[PDB]
Amino acid sequence: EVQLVESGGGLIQPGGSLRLSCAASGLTVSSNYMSWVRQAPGKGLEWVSVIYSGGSTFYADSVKGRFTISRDNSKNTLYLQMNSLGAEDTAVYYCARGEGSPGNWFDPWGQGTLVTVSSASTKGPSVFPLAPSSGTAALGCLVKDYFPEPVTVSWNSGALTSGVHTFPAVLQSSGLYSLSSVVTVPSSSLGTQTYICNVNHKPSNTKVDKKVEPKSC
Amino acid sequence: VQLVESGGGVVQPGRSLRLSCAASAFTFSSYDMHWVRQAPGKGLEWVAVISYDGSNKYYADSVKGRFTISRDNSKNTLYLQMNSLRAEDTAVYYCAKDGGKLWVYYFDYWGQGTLVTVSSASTKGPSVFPLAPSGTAALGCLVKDYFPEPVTVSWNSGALTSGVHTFPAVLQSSGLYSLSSVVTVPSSSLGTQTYICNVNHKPSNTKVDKRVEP
Amino acid sequence: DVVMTQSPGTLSLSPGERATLSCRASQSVPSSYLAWYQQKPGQAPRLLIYGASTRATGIPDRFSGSGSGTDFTLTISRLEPEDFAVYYCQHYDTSPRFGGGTKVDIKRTVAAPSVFIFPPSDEQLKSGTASVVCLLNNFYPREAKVQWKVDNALQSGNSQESVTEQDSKDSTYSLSSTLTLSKADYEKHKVYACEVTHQGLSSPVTKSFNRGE
Amino acid sequence: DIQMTQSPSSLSASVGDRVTITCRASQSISSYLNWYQQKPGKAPKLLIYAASSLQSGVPSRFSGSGSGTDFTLTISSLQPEDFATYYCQQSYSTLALTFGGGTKVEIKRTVAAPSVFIFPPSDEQLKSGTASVVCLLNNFYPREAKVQWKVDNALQSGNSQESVTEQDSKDSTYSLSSTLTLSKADYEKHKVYACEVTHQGLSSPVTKSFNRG
Amino acid sequence: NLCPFGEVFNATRFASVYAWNRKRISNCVADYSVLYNSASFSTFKCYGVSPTKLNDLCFTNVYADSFVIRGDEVRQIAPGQTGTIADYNYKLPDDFTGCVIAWNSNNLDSKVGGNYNYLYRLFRKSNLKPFERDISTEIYQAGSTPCNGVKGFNCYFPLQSYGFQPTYGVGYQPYRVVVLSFELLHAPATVCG
Ligand SMILES: *[C@@H]1O[C@H](CO)[C@@H](O)[C@H](O)[C@H]1NC(C)=O
Repeated sequence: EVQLVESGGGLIQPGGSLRLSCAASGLTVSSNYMSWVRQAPGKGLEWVSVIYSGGSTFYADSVKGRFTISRDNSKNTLYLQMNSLGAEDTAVYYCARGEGSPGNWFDPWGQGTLVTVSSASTKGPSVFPLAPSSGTAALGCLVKDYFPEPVTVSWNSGALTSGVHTFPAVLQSSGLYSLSSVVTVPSSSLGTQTYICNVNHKPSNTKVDKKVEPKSC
Repeated sequence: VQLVESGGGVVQPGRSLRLSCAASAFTFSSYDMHWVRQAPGKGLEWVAVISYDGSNKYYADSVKGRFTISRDNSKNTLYLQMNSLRAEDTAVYYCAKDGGKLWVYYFDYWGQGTLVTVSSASTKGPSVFPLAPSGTAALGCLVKDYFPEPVTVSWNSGALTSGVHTFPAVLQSSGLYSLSSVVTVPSSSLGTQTYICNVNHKPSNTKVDKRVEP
Repeated sequence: DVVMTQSPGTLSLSPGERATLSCRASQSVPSSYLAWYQQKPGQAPRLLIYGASTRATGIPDRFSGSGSGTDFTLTISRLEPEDFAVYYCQHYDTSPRFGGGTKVDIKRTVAAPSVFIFPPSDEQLKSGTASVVCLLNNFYPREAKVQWKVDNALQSGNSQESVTEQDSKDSTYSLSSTLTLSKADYEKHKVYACEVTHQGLSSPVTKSFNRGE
Repeated sequence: DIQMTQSPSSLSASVGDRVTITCRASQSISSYLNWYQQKPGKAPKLLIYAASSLQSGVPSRFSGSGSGTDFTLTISSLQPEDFATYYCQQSYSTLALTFGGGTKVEIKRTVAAPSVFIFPPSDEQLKSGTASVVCLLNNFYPREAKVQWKVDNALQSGNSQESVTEQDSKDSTYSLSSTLTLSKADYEKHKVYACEVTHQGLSSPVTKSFNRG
Repeated sequence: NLCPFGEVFNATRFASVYAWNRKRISNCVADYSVLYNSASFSTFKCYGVSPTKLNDLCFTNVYADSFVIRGDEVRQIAPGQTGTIADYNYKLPDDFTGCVIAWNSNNLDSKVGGNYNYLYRLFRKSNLKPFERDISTEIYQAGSTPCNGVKGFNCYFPLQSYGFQPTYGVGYQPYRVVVLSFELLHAPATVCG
């Protein structure tokens, strides 16, 4: 039951500040080496900072002077205060226990949160159905015109997982993102099974449930 | 209490150079001695140190395994052997007597210092270009494509003092230096008063006088 | 400070083969300081091997690490479609350092794509925009051509594509092409079609619908 | 390594004023902080050793204080000969003696307007192959003056190198010379050569220009 | 008679950093000149006092601490430093007055198969006080559930092995360190230069 749950990501303007959280269960943050590891889109892993159980903190040269790692023992939560943010800081930030040294590796890791540094504004998504027509049928949801990333789409609150395909978001020429989530189902279950896609745009707290039904000609 | 240095000069990269520094008017055989350099237009940097008897020697990390410090107590003198010299070592080297009033090192007396310039560039000469005007006017000379520092410029063999401005040199992309020197004169005495700039390049033993006329 | 380098950048092997991933170093590094991490698409990195050779808890036996000094090797014997991920080596000198990573693509048999076309919703049309979506589902390899034809006229400059990663179970790709028009432009035409050419298709497949029907 | 930070990097004060220079240390250096004075072209001289002890022969107007990480050098009454550069040097790390950035004490005066003059490259210079355009700023204050090269109304940067004379001993004014160095092939390519000057003592940017020929 | 610095420097075997040795030197005449020009040292940094000034100074007691650490960890043996070694093994005060002397000992403390006799303390709840030695081997508790002396999940043995090998890079090679501490009390001094 060891989990590292992260929060605090999203959109922030260049030069602004942000504070990520890493709520732990199964280990004591104040008693462990706790690190932050980020990953820029399409790029590799980079160690950012670490805090010792005794209190000492260390930072990578690419963030020294701008980031401050801390913890709250009563809440058992790791924090990373990020200041003077620029484009080079747009990445998925992971927290992990350890420091990558012998007897002290990165384990376990958090699910990671995405920090997007841009001058644009947060915009909630619109969800439209992709209706099947008249062996196996395909239906889906079109999530359009949201910013920033990410959005997560599930089907029937997790009850439908086989055959689901959620495509990467494409940056439309309007500066807003758009993706589609499709799933293939047997044609016989179109009229006797309800299909609902569950769209969650975390940066705007937008949770949309869309029922996808065949259209009557 | 005086300290007199010598030995500085021009040296090609990788070669060697030995500096000296003679002390006077104090018990030299019981004081520690230092060496401190300063790059042209930069700050000070502690280099090395030697004990009173000369047995202990401690160097900075930038010259370790590369410079060597020594002394002779029967003569009251100090030395600094500089081997495998790089372009970054180009600086004015001072020797410093260590004040003995503390448990730590501090330089209570310095020497006038001697300039050490490191590069393989040949000792060339200046190219004087007149700066004709187009509410006083201005005329000057140019000291370009020479190596190394410095160059001395005067006007009318030292007769034109007021209104003169000699600027520092800048190391252009080639590696040689370029220096500018001007003087503002009234526009009335342009064809009556003669102006001749005196450029001297001691590293190359070159003295050039050039007329500046509109 | 020791710089590690992984090779190759990408690896393409069929299921059941033996994968060999390298992490060479400029200087000699203790084996006890070497570790490997697996990161699957959309997930966090997972500790795979630590101490150069010791396998992490719950890691299948088919993962094994070896090597010492300047050549550390991760081996994935009996390769599986779910092993599709990027693998990083990691070490510590004066700070934690990761390698560039090695992608492991998984070869598989040619698969023709199942094509589906989706008209825009009336809900979106009321907003003033029409998004027509063409779906290429479960194919291999990635090379596929999608052409939009509106009233049998080839469209250009008003469609964007998106491709999924290799499927963690069947190692296939899926593609969605979205044609975007205004509501006024969408009503001006009747037949909307996307044509698909793929290696697994002997002839191009076209899926179409008539607006209003 | 222990870094010594001085503030400010430069100051302008008149005779009789009270000057206080600050020198901070990246870690506690106890009380081992020495102050030095270096005249332009001369060797440094010791002023204060061990934070507050006055060296023999140094005037009574010099005094030091501070402990741990913050240190101060104070000149109770500035004198015309006290205009120089002042370094602080920590001695806590006796085998890693580091200096401060330095604080140059300069003469304060009224804001003076620069006399801008432009000079075309001589005929003896075009015979050699190079071509330098020199622009002069004569007798002004403060030092902060912007020199901009415009060749055919195109902003030039990186083709010239500035140089400033030290504060004059008579009227305490500075001077600037910018040497726009370019080849002969780049000289006859254009026509207009201007020199724009932006200074505190100018209500509008002054430009001195000429035409090639 | 002379002070026994040789027993510390020329010692045939050194202590682990977590259980660092300390020799109290008293009632003798210290010959620092011959001591500092004996072997060749990779690191020689003094704080609050100069190496050439020690011959003229007297102290009540002189301490000589000795241990072994990694090459990349020698930078932690200095005033105002942090890290696994300075926080959990050997800590110097901010106003430390003494000298830190270290030299590469790859030829003495590294084995072809790996020398796992030199340990350091990896886990500790809090930082050490200056000149504090902690030789505990109690199982470290990194979680809510207590360990009860058995290493397991969130239950770690506090000490970690170095494992030196002669062909490692210098950052991973063993270094022997001697720290000279000069205690000056309001008592009659017994050690003079
Ligand atoms: C260690 O032994 C060498 C001779 O092997 C000797 O020269 C040196 O002085 C000794 N070290 C000390 C601290 O006495």
